[PDB]
Amino acid sequence: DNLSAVLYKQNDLRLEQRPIPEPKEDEVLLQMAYVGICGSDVHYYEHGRIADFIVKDPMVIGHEASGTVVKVGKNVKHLKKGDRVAVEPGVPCRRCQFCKEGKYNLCPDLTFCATPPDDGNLARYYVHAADFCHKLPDNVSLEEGALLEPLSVGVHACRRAGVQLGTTVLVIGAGPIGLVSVLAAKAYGAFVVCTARSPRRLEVAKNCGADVTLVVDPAKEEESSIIERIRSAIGDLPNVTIDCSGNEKCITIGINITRTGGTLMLVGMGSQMVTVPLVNACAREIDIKSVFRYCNDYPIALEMVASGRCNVKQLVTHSFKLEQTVDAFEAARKKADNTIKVMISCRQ
Amino acid sequence: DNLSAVLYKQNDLRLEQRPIPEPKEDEVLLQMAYVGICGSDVHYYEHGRIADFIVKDPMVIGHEASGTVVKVGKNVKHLKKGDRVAVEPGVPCRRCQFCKEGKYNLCPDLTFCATPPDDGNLARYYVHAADFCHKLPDNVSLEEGALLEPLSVGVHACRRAGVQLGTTVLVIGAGPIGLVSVLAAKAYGAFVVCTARSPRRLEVAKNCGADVTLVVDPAKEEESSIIERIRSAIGDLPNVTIDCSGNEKCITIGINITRTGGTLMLVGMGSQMVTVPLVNACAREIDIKSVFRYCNDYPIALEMVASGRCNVKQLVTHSFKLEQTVDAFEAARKKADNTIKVMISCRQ
Amino acid sequence: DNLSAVLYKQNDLRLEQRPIPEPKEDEVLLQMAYVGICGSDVHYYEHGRIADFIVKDPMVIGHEASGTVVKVGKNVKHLKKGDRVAVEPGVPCRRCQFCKEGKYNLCPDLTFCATPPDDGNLARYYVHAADFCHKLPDNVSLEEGALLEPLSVGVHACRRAGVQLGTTVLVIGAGPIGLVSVLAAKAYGAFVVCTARSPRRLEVAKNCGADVTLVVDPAKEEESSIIERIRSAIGDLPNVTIDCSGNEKCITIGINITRTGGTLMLVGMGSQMVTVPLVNACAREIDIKSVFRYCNDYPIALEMVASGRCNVKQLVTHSFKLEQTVDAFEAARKKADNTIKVMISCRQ
Amino acid sequence: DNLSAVLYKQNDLRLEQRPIPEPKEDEVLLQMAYVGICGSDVHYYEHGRIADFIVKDPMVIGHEASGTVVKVGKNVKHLKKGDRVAVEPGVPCRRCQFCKEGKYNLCPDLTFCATPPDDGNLARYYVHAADFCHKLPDNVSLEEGALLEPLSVGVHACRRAGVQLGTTVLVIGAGPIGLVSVLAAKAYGAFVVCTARSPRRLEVAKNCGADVTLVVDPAKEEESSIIERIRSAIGDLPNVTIDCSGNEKCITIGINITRTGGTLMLVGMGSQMVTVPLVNACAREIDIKSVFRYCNDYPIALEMVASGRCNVKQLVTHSFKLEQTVDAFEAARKKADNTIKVMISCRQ
Ligand SMILES: [Zn+2]
Ligand SMILES: [Zn+2]
Ligand SMILES: [Zn+2]
Ligand SMILES: [Zn+2]
Ligand SMILES: [Zn+2]
Ligand SMILES: [Zn+2]
Ligand SMILES: [Zn+2]
Ligand SMILES: [Zn+2]
Repeated sequence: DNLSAVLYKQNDLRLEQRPIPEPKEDEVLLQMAYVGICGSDVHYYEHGRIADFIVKDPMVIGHEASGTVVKVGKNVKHLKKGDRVAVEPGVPCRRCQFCKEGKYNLCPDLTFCATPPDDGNLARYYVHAADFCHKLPDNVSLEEGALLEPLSVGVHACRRAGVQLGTTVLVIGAGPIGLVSVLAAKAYGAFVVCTARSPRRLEVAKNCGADVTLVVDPAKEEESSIIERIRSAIGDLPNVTIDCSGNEKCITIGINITRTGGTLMLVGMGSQMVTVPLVNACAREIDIKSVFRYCNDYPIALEMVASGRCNVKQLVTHSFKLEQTVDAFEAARKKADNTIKVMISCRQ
Repeated sequence: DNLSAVLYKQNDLRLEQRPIPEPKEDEVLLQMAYVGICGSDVHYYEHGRIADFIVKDPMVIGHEASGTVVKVGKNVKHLKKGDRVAVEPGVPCRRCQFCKEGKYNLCPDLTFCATPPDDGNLARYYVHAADFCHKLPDNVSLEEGALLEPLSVGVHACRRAGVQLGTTVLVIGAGPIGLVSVLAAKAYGAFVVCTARSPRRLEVAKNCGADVTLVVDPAKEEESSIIERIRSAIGDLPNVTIDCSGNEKCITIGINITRTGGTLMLVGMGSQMVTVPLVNACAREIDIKSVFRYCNDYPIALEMVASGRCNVKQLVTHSFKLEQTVDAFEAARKKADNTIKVMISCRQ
Repeated sequence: DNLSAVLYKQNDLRLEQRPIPEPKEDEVLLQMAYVGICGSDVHYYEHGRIADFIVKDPMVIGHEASGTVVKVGKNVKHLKKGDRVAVEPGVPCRRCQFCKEGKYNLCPDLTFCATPPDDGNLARYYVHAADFCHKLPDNVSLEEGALLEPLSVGVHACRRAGVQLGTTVLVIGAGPIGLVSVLAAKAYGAFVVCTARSPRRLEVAKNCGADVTLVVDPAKEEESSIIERIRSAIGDLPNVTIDCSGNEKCITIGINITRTGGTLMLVGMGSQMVTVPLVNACAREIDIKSVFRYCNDYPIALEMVASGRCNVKQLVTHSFKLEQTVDAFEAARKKADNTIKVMISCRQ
Repeated sequence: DNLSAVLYKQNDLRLEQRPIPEPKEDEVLLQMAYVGICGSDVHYYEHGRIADFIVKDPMVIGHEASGTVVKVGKNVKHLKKGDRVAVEPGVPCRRCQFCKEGKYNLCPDLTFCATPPDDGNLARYYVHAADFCHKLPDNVSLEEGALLEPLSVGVHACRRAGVQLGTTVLVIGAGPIGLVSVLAAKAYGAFVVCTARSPRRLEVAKNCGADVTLVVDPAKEEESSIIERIRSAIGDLPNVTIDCSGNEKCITIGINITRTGGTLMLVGMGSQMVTVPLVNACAREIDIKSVFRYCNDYPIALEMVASGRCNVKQLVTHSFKLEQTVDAFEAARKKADNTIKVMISCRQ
């Protein structure tokens, strides 16, 4: 009654039983409900490593989740049995200078679900620090709670860039990260332009609230005309550009289309190296800021969904049961135009 | 009695008379004293253009200056005849959103001395907006005032990075910009490490107050060992790195040696494109910020020199009279190990 | 054809002709349309002085206005004849450290319309610096443009307090300033609670979007129960309280009800001295910040009205023609429960 | 061998044995060395309560301390036996929104040494969370480490006000808090003016680095002339005023002498209520900010002492052994002109 998706090494993902975990003083036991998957899980799956972070031993996969509190540790007072929660996957050490200064996402001893060597939550049951489980209101479904993990990445990128009323935001890309950036940016009051290769997801981008959408593929069109097309579609240049592609041509465009004194947020995760025109950035004081997951963003993401400002449910294109996890990853690995977010439900 | 250094086109710099300018209501007439020169002047000189900013018509050269107030326009009340001033070369429009928001260095109608089409001040006489002429105290010489222009670039880079007590700063390069960054960073209370190719200027860097200096040449040594050498020379990684080289290997190092959550300030001015590991920056939220000249930095630079925190005079390696301007530029163009800052004196 | 409302001294407000002004190089000539009035105008009217700022000589009254461009000075390029604009009344010197740093509302040589000795715009014609006249879009009426002056005070208070998604704001008072704070705070994504004496304006506060309203009169109810009533009406304590009353009992409440680490924005303008519990503020690091008019807030106010986020037109309770100015001031002086904002139209 | 100073109730402070504490997994056992005392300890002593924080049961007194690591809990890796440390007395819950956001000094479940109901460290032995014990360098004595607690209050006040090069700081009062503010402000590069009643401590203020000192007693001289005396002693008005007195006349002065757009930091801890001219603050956007202890300030305080920027040892006017604690408190209670900081040494 605790089937779990265990990754043994590249391409060896096995669905097998695991003992049911027991909650420490400060933790809660969760009966998982939904678990979304992203490129990061897929990458661990194909190559058995997503960086210098290598899967040396079998590791439960999964980090975008929600579930119901079944049991709580002694000192847990804010959550009780039956509470529905979204799981913020990164639990920091709470004692280094990064945690004391409010930057726990940069904690060096951070334990992040499904980042070797720490087990994820694509299982029937999971134990997690209580302070990182956000109680959900009656009008927010468990599925929506699972989507708070990627929406928080968008919230984090908006907050680091200072997105607000009067900001014009250009989101490059319309895959899931680009779409949550549209949602977060619109929720923050920005005017948003969304650029992408697929006319189909630009359609979702529009339903997400993008004010202007443009079919753009820098592999086909020159950068110069892509830029003018974008400049002509709006007033001034965007003062915040969010690159969700990691692609150097897109980053070069981001740098060249961003308004003087504005910012380019890197959320994509490039190849390894990119050849870019940093000189152009300096000449107009464009700042280039990285976004790494989230920090105290979950509560805002939850408020965006709870108040009705962000429909994140429309992001789920495919749904699979835990037994079909491998099929789920395949659907995620293929990345078809009709594929946005792949979701795995866990209740038996 | 108004000899001026006029640049007609690439390599055609002529020393000739110009009429003596007349001060408008808000300006003052200056009898120039000292004018420093930098790579930017040299570049205009060799190629007749320093970007898309091309010298289409003859232009007086020079932008790092000081001088004495000779005459003042009607509405000028804070400066009077005989006052010694440092000239902040960029005068903004004072009416766009960048100027109203306190970012006048980004004003689109900024007129910067010796940036085509605006005339510089390497002449005997020069007229300039009074509010951009900073009165000097008795203990700050006119020569020191001329050096406030490049010191302000260092102040600007420190302030944009938030350099302060507890900050560890790594300055890559020991040419003039690297040296003012050392001076500004030490004046802000930072612990500074300075890296460069020439053992001779690292010697000046040390006299500037650098706490640690290292001979480093990424054209010879691998990045990996350069990094360890730097990591071993100090405690934690520098949380602020100031690249003064524009070189991609140095920027790659900057990105890889900077502490998580820290910042890489771009002050160098690269070639055109650089191949860099932006992905590595994102994985640790390193921000990359550009520094473009200065903004409300002059008064701080002046206070650093006036209070004795920064000896900028030691930066002048060569001194020439206005008549020897071409020789001055040649000394600047050659860039010998013994050459730091070349200064031209203007009083007859 | 240039009737103007001239204040000669306390209680001596005369409607008389003035010559039609002529636009300097950087100004535009406006055919006024609407002019709102506030307590500040009324106070000048009753006492002939609103501080140490005393009306020594006759002064045209009025500072919350809009109008149509009739003629433009030589160098004016962004505005042309026929353009509809909102008039930002404070024009700074553009050359002191406050203006260079982006704090022009604190400029010491600020000239503010209807603040002795500077003439206001309650006249048929008025000349004003072009960069302080904000062009209006087709869907924003001239009347709405006149209301951008008080809405900007609310925007300024929200921005100085950092109001945003997740902020809970308590606005004390439901007179005009309290109402624009509700509008601005809701436009910024905050959850808003509004407290006031009059059940009738709390009704407007609700239509303005306040999430919770409470009849509160500290002259009748003890502070302790007022607080609990407020605490019980919402979740956590408001992290931003905006006092729009200047009253010491209300400020004391603000200090005691504000969440630890939160902020109390002073926008009211007290009597002279107030007896308050600053000690209580310190014990929980409550910051107390003043709001003085606005700074680069107009464009945001305009965007709030243009995009439909703020209905400011519902604020006008009374409308009078220029000929009935004295009646307008009387309606403003009386301050009846049905009186919010009194507006004077200027077109003949 | 574990004598401890136990406060039973107002005026009943007994020196008696306590069992030697045992270190949990994350704590260390300290053999105390020095413990400074302040008004807060004295107040608990005289009235048996320092607010709504009342001493209901016997409580070990003391919170400004240092000592040597004798034993360490299992998971403690950064500190080892024999290490000399300064004890940061407030240990937060590490799980609320204040701790996650980097504001742990505002944690609601903060346990602060000698704040009922939590025991202090004026004893021979004491156990404390390891991450809140800052290792001292060879050139920083244990006595200096005990003084890092009040110096951190000064660091905290400077950082919250943004004290830096170019800041002019006015410190009102020259008791211990005023003196550490002088030290911290000078260490941050500010120009400092210090005002106080006693000519003798102004002498220490000067040795602390104050640039200007003035004998001022608002109980004798009118506010108006106190202000002019201060204005005439420096250039512009101080942009940061640090009130260390809590006295309403001093706060009124602070508000009236502070530069427009500047800040008044409240560090004193007033009576209960103060009658102040908040209206004057609003008219010039003076912000009033509270300082509550410290947050991530200890490392900076330590660096100020370790690098030689702050001589805090000169602050100790009286030294007593643990056996003479009552005499120590009496010396602190009397507050003579020759009394600054009273220190109690603990090693047998
Ligand atoms: Zn993911
Ligand atoms: Zn940590
Ligand atoms: Zn230069
Ligand atoms: Zn401008
Ligand atoms: Zn008004
Ligand atoms: Zn000004
Ligand atoms: Zn104390
Ligand atoms: Zn806490």
